[PDB]
Amino acid sequence: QSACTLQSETHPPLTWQKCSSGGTCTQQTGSVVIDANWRWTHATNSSTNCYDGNTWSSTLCPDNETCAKNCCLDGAAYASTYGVTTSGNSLSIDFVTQSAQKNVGARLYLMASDTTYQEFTLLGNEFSFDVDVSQLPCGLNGALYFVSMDADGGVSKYPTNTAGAKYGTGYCDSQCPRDLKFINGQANVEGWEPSSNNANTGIGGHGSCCSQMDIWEANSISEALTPHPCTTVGQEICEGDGCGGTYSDNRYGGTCDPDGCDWNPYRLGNTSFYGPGSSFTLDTTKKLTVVTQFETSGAINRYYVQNGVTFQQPNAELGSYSGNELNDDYCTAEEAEFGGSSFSDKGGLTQFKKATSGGMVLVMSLWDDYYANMLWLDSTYPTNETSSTPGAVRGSCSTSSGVPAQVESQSPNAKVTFSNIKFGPIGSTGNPSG
Ligand SMILES: OC[C@H]1O[C@@H](O[C@H]2[C@H](O)[C@@H](O)[C@H](O[C@H]3[C@H](O)[C@@H](O)[C@H](O[C@H]4[C@H](O)[C@@H](O)[C@H](O)O[C@@H]4CO)O[C@@H]3CO)O[C@@H]2CO)[C@H](O)[C@@H](O)[C@@H]1O
Ligand SMILES: OC[C@H]1O[C@@H](O[C@H]2[C@H](O)[C@@H](O)[C@H](O[C@H]3[C@H](O)[C@@H](O)[C@H](O[C@H]4[C@H](O)[C@@H](O)[C@H](O)O[C@@H]4CO)O[C@@H]3CO)O[C@@H]2CO)[C@H](O)[C@@H](O)[C@@H]1O
Ligand SMILES: *[C@@H]1O[C@H](CO)[C@@H](O)[C@H](O)[C@H]1NC(C)=O
Ligand SMILES: [Co+2]
Ligand SMILES: [Co+2]
Repeated sequence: QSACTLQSETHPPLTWQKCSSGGTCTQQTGSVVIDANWRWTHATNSSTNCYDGNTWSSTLCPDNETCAKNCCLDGAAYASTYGVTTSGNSLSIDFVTQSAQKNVGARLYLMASDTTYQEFTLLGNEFSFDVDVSQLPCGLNGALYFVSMDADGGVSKYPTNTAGAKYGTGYCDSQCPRDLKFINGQANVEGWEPSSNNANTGIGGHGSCCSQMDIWEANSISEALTPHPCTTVGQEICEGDGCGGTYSDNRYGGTCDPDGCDWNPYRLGNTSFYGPGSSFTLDTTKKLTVVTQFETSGAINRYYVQNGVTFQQPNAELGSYSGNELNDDYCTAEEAEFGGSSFSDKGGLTQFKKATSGGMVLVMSLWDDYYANMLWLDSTYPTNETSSTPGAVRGSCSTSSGVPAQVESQSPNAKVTFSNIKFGPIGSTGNPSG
């Protein structure tokens, strides 16, 4: 796709701290850009939509190539249309924003410049951020994570994409998303099947795969940390069901692990660590600091801070595994206890290390789940299982919670606020900000 300018594109600024092993941190100034899927896609020479509701223009878009040639992405009114605002080192995303149309959440990328994404090399470093999940009930997810996307959003590899990072193109993740309207400079109209429950979405014949470091998938009820490996580290197109993931009938596709080696304290047995109010170690009605460290061995460590009090990731005993570090032994023990082989089949932490050794783009979003109602995160899943089934219970939400239409109607004013992002060598982000 190309870019049009009927609506100006002004990325909301966002500062973050870059810290050094020497004990100091200096401010960095970037901004955030919304993913292409949320934008208006119209004919290059008029205001005629190329995509409207959940269907493509059969005339402007008879095939993937003709569509990309005829269509462009336009600018976004961040606040009024998408409920996205920033203030210094803070970013807030509203759940439901009503303007000419209804919008649900957003997926944003941290940019280095107005035309490029900021890349982060995680291995040997740590990522810290503050988050207020107090306004996120069951069924919602204010996610913060990393994906192996190209800094230009795909422009150099696919000439037919001239919109680039400035218009949020180039997305990929471990689900090998087939819901994307443009992948590799081409539309995804061929094979498009509209969603039966979502008026704005569908699933195309192609998907976009890549490694994903799911640092934070959470709401006020549950939270998870999950690395997802892929046989090919960076962004790569996939065909139909071979894509696997949430959008295909067979989730175990040929390149990415859609499950991951997840770590949810509640799922592991500690039901008193994270939740709303004073009866939990971490009170989700108040802001908290989340720190994730990526040691060179390939293992992942984590600690939290609230009201100045520090808490390492709680210990978990699973099979022969015991501890609080997300390592090979943990992931192997989890598959043995909870079942599955997806993570190890895709190479595990060794394969995942190949992604953290290279650059990854920061993603911040707010979304509800049209495929599983966020049950895999905050409830019992599958819903027919009981607490006796190892790993079934991941949170205290009812198995009837999270229906998109219901949560959007009942909690339209829900929101998530990410702030004070700090990145640097392990042991440095706790030092004074510049
Ligand atoms: O039609 C001419 C008219 O266009 C106006 O611009 C509209 C676009 O017409 C309309 O297609 C566009 O719709 C967006 C919508 O705002 C987003 O909320 C929505 O986001 C979805 C996304 O589609 C999904 O892929 C994702 O999973 O979830 C998100 C969140 O729900 O995406 C649709 C497009 O698919 O909105 C534009 C702004 O109102 C012009 O403003 C007007 O001048 C023209 O006359
Ligand atoms: O397009 C909408 C929205 O998508 C967001 O991406 C989400 C997907 O929408 C969501 O389906 C996906 O959820 C995965 C989850 O990551 C896995 O860890 C989980 O694995 C389960 C497994 O399914 C169970 O069988 C097993 O028992 O437990 C494991 C562990 O819980 O499976 C679910 C469903 O496939 O997560 C994606 C993010 O990682 C985008 O982030 C957002 O921007 C979009 O708007
Ligand atoms: C949960 O974790 C916290 C922090 O590590 C710990 O103090 C508490 O005892 C744990 N509770 C349970 C039930 O494991
Ligand atoms: Co093809
Ligand atoms: Co270690």
